[PDB]
Amino acid sequence: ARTSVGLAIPDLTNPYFPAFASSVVELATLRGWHVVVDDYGHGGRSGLDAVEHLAPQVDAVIGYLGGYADQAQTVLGRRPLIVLDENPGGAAGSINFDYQHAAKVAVAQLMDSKRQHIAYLEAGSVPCTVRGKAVAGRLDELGASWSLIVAEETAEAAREAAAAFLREHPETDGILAFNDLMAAGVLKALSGSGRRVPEDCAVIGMDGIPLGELLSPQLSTMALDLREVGRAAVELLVGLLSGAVTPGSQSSRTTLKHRLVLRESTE
Amino acid sequence: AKGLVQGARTSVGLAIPDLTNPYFPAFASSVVELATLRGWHVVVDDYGHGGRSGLDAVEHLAPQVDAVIGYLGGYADQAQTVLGRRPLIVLDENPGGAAGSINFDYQHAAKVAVAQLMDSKRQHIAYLEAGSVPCTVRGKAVAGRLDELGASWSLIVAEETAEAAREAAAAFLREHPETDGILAFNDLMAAGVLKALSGSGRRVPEDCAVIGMDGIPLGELLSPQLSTMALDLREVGRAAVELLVGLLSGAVTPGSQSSRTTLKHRLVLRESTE
Ligand SMILES: OC[C@H]1O[C@@H](O[C@H]2[C@H](O)[C@@H](O)[C@@H](O)O[C@@H]2CO)[C@H](O)[C@@H](O)[C@H]1O
Ligand SMILES: OC[C@H]1O[C@@H](O[C@H]2[C@H](O)[C@@H](O)[C@@H](O)O[C@@H]2CO)[C@H](O)[C@@H](O)[C@H]1O
Repeated sequence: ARTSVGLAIPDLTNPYFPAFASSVVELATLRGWHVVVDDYGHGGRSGLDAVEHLAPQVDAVIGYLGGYADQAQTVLGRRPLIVLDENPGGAAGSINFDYQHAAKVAVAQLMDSKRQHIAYLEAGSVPCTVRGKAVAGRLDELGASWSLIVAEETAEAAREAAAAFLREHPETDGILAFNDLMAAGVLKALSGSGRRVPEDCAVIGMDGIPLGELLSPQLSTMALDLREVGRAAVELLVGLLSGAVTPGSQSSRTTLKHRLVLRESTE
Repeated sequence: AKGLVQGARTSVGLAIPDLTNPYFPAFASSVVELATLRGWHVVVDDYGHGGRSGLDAVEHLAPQVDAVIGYLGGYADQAQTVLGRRPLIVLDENPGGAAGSINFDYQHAAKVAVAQLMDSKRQHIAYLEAGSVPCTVRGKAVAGRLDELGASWSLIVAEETAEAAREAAAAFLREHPETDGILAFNDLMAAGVLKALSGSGRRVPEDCAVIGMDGIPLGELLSPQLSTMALDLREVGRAAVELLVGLLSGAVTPGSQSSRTTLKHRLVLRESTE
């Protein structure tokens, strides 16, 4: 019997997650391992439910658990859990992202284009997300005149919110979106409103999904090298299973950075 | 005791060949939605890695599932043999001995997509096939239909990616600047084509019309928005899950005519056509 790894993701509809999955599955498969994916964005299921479903079939789990790191590691006992993008707590391992760095770099690009009227579009129902608070922190630190927009995390939801906001605030000449999915919605709002990109208003996303290269204009984004993210998660898993890495230690907590990828949506 | 989750649950395996063609995540999500709402556990095996085949995915899934729904890359027959009486429902291929099958009417889709272009009086139509003469099923169906109409059309072939399709379209548009209509194998490849047309200063639809296939949500985000022969993925999922219910209940006999369902694409007109 070969090593089996559970992969838990909150949906397949946000294109980040299938790209994340594909990367992890690619590298795990080349180690000769099996991977089973549980998409839990359905029927009110949670990150904890995903882990409970997978544990009897797997020797380990990697996933976005939506807060349930502690309880999930407990369900797993001595099988390692590697959580992404959350407080690791009692999890055996962790992969996080330097949002402060990302916030800094992304704002810088808009500042370099002397953008006077900036909006940040947040995923939600004041900023609520980790990346949200970083961007807001950096914008307030610089003294930029900026506004917060909030929308559910879909393209359509982001378009509608942006479209409305542009009517109330037509001067807006720079927009940072929570992610590339929402960013695609923003672009459409600008398109529909008759504004050119980047001339009348620039747009920067976050994630670096392939979708960005197919949009018109192609989308500038704070990208994550998904080969690096997967590699980080699999090697960390190797260490934890070999015992090279002690569960819960410093050496089991990794942080990765976004790289700015400039495309057509900025000048 | 009484607080617990009750009923030992049915377990379904979903085999997909990759997660990189946006069609499959959309397909998978739909199936996981419906299955989950029946109280089923689902596991997805993306087998587009390590040289693995659809048969490998079924071998992996079998011991931990009661049934498989999947795109199997031609291993339908061998996979059902592995599964024994555990039902396999295959999509878009010759099901062989598979317990159930869902396929699509590519002739109807060909006729509707082509009608659209004829109605806009496009004079120089190209079809972009996924590949390395038309080799795919829908590919043959479209050729058949255009040959039948006496239209003067060209064939383009590329690997099934956006970039490969872009690369191939651009090369073709140079030797064939007259090109005013393009049918793409699917929406992913179409997105490459839009890029090539844009990069060649050709307006869409005005100078060239583009129609894809699949109806992935991406079409609504491209500029121009992509007209396509669309599948309702709700309906495709519903047909798969319902068929499985019939097979597991015994209401549907494995291999019977009633275990083979044919679905149809619907034309969705967006920006990319006149
Ligand atoms: O890690 C990159 C992805 O983050 C996802 O959002 C996370 C969020 O950052 C985290 O704080 C927690 O709330 O889980 C979320 C996933 O449900 C984005 O959805 C995705 O687009 C990536 O940016
Ligand atoms: O079912 C629609 C999807 O088909 C996928 O291609 C299929 C192909 O049609 C089928 O004949 C067989 O060869 O398997 C292929 C997938 O492994 C497309 O890739 C996808 O975009 C949909 O159109």
